Amino acid sequence: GTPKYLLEPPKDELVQTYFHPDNMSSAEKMKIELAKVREEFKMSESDCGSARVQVAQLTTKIKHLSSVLHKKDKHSKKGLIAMVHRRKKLLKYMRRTDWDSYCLSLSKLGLRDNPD
Amino acid sequence: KAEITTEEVLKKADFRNVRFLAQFITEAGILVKRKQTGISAKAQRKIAREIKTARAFGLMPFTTMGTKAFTFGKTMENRDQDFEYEVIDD
Amino acid sequence: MHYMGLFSKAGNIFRQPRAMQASNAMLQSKIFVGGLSPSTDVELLKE
Amino acid sequence: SWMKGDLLSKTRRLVGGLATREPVWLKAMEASPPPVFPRSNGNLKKIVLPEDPYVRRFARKHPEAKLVEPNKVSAFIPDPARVYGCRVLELTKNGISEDDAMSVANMEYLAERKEKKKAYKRLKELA
Amino acid sequence: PLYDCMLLFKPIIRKEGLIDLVARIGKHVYSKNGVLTEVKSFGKVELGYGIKKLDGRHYQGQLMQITMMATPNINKELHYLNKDDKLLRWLLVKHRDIKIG
Amino acid sequence: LTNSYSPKKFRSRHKKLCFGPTTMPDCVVVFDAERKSSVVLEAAKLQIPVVAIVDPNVPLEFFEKITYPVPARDSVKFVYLFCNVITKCFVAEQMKMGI
Amino acid sequence: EFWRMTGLKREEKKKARKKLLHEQSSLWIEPKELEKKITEALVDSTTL
Amino acid sequence: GRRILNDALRTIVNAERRGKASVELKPISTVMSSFLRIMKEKGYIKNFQVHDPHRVGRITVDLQGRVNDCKALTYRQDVKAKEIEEYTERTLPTRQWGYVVVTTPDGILDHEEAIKRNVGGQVLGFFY
Amino acid sequence: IRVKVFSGDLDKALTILQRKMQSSGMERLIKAQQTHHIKNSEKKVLARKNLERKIKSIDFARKLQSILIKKVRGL
RNA sequence: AAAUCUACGGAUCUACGAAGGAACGCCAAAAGCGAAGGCAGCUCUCUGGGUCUCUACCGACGCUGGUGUGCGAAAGCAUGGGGAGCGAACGGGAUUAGAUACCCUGGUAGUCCAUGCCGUAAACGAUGAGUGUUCGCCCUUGGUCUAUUCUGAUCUGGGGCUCAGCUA
Ligand SMILES: [K+]
Ligand SMILES: [K+]
Ligand SMILES: [K+]
Ligand SMILES: [Mg+2]
Ligand SMILES: [Mg+2]
Ligand SMILES: [Mg+2]
Ligand SMILES: [Mg+2]
Ligand SMILES: [Mg+2]
Ligand SMILES: [Mg+2]
Ligand SMILES: [Mg+2]
Ligand SMILES: [Mg+2]
Ligand SMILES: [Mg+2]
Ligand SMILES: [Mg+2]
Ligand SMILES: [Mg+2]
Ligand SMILES: [Mg+2]
Repeated sequence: GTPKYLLEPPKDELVQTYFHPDNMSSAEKMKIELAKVREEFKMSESDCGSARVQVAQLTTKIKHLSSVLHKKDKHSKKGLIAMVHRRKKLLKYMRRTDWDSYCLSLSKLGLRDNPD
Repeated sequence: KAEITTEEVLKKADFRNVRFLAQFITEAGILVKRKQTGISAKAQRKIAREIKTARAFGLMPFTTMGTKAFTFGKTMENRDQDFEYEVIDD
Repeated sequence: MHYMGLFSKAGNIFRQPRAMQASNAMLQSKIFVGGLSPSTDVELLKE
Repeated sequence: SWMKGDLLSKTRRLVGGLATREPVWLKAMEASPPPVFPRSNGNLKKIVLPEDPYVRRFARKHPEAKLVEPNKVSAFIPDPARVYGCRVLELTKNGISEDDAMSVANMEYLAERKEKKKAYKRLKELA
Repeated sequence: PLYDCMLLFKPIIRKEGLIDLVARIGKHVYSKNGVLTEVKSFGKVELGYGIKKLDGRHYQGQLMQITMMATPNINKELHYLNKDDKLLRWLLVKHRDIKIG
Repeated sequence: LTNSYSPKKFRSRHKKLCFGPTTMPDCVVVFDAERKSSVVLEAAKLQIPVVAIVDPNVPLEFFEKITYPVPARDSVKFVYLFCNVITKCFVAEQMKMGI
Repeated sequence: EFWRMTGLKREEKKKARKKLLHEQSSLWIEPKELEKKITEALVDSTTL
Repeated sequence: GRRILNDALRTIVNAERRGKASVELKPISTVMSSFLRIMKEKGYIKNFQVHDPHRVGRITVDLQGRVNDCKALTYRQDVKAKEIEEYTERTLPTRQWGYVVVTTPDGILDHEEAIKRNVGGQVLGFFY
Repeated sequence: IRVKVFSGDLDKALTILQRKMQSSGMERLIKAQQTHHIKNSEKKVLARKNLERKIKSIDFARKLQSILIKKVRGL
């Protein structure tokens, strides 16, 4: 009942080039990059849904979509506008809740201040 | 009737398993409905999509009107042996 | 409530009556067509 | 009519004000009023027994088993599954592992089946 | 991602032509930084109808399958197979965990 | 009951001819589970008490007009038991007046 | 601690996938073993 | 508070009309507990119990079939101690039966007690 | 659909061909062929009328089969 | 009912071959998805949203919304392609008292593609969005848990029937 691959020695250079990020899809690359940017902005160690974490992820998604999305595709630009307005709502919450987190988010992500 | 189950369909349904997919076409070459096999809607969707992909690839007939009936493994040629007959009766 | 919960701790008192079990056996996809069941009712069931 | 209340209260209110003559059944209804029962929240609780999981397999166990109703008996004489569940409830009642209790109930049921079979054989012997 | 490339060669194409085309596609994958995990052949198959080309009509074909792990852009530059003269049909599909045979 | 004084006519063997009651009843005891007759509706219209045995699937419209519900399944034993209690109670009351 | 217990078992599942891919790597194709394996597959020629 | 107060009161009336025995209210509030205490004192509900009042509250109320309608006002309504009776003659649908429950510095009272204590405030609602 | 005739029995071959054209479903599609063009706004109306007719036939066959199966099995 | 039309320069019909355009039979529908308009052959790439489970995070961050902004069947308009079938306008043959129509025969714009404009429909469930509560029965889409071999339970949308209640 032993399969044939359990006899020959495994190959290390092929399994090294198997996981090169040119061989993975854009959704997997986006998952890895969002998991990277969550860790910089987390407050606690298990924190994944606080306001500044969501703002960082939304900014990454907006910057990706605003370049990738086609002009003729109008069904996903509505979702992009929804992302923009949700980010505005979260920033509006942070500006009156936590001024430290508001200033940290604006300075690190390079956005502007609006009381309007 | 022939017993087919949704799990069996979901494990076997692929456009390279033409022998298994030939259960779900009639003599006219058209697709069997769901109500006469009892499988789920997901199973029917998967079966129909795989038969369409196989038809585009060329392994299965689009229609069998004007041609012989499709069974797996033998040619769809219109040879001289398609209409062999008998003369000793006359 | 007291007595019915006592008598549940006894023999099999939750036994289906004959009429209900017979209706269950009467019941046990779609149906026969009208032009088929009418032919059956035209040939048979005239007795 | 447009009066409110049930039969006794509506009739009592009508006959108090000299609208209708007194019916005969009014006095019997006053002496024996209809029953009343408290509010119930509309919820029926599904009655269950602790022996239910052991009864379950008992149709797989000893596969199909006894039937004492077609054999119209009485709603008090237990039905195989019921006696098997009672034994394993009081059996396991005393700690005894669950599967070991199932085995020792299975063995005694089969010994009872052998005892019944030899009873029928001696029935044929004295027949 | 993980792809299966299915190719239907014409019935008169010979073993050297099959090896030449499959080696060309493999060298394409190696240049674009991919891994070839399984090559297999189904021999001669029977078609449900006559596939029609410039030469004539064909009723049997040779089936080859190559399993690869390549770039997402692999199907865009596998488009030179549409103008191939040893090929009847070609199809690149994603990998499915279904036993074949 | 709502029209107990309407005329009747003799026709044939029929299902036999029967007039209404001369006296209005004071109580109606019903053994109708398939609801074949309008007796509950007529007694509710004419303000007469109704003693009847109620099924679990009785409609609200028929239930609200029943004065004395007896919740049970009308098996032969329970119908006999019901009628036996009724008959024994009535004859025990009748004996108290010397009759 | 419940989050930590879930994060290890998911990391546990990912690693055993990589190990199974590693021991399955012994049957992949080198560029210097391309044509040999093509010809051997043509020799095998499995059923439909 | 007004949205959840009217929510619980309409739940109570809707379940009264179905002839039920108990109702469960969640979310709850101290104003709602005091309103229910006034209803219990006037005899429109039999009993009520409050569970876990400092983390996640739930209130169980036992009904008897005596309350016709409960309203909680969804707007601000001021009242002085000398306007209570004239306001009551125009708020209740029957102008005789029913109680207007106001909140005061002295606590949450009904309209008959607040006349005796001579203190006004915000009208919360009424039941009749 | 081709049917071979054996021993010169044309009626058996024609009956077999008719039944095979029936059970392959091709007779339904050969009757469903339209002579004119119908818009989608009329396809919706025709499908709705088809559904109503089907529901009426389902009720008829349900009631007929129930009153048959009450009598036939010893009742 | 006919005629116009088309055919002895060989039509219709029959077998094989070539070109080109549009739409995707069976599956298949009281199914599915989308805010609405809408979306049907198959393979790949990129992307929007949704559902279920969690002893995971955060902590009222929510609902509606004048002025504004965006999307928006079909027909139509501007520039460049394409044009099989259908077909406003128009030519002809019939019908009629007349027939600028219905019927027949040809057939341009258009329907199709790329980039823009307009911003309307019986854009209809003739029913604005949202929150809480209210007796059940029978189907169904996608999950999850339990099963005791055939089933139960709980979410999620879609349908049929109904106690109350409401309705001229
Ligand atoms: K949704
Ligand atoms: K909003
Ligand atoms: K209805
Ligand atoms: Mg939907
Ligand atoms: Mg247009
Ligand atoms: Mg143009
Ligand atoms: Mg025309
Ligand atoms: Mg004209
Ligand atoms: Mg034309
Ligand atoms: Mg309008
Ligand atoms: Mg519409
Ligand atoms: Mg609005
Ligand atoms: Mg379900
Ligand atoms: Mg639902
Ligand atoms: Mg009503």
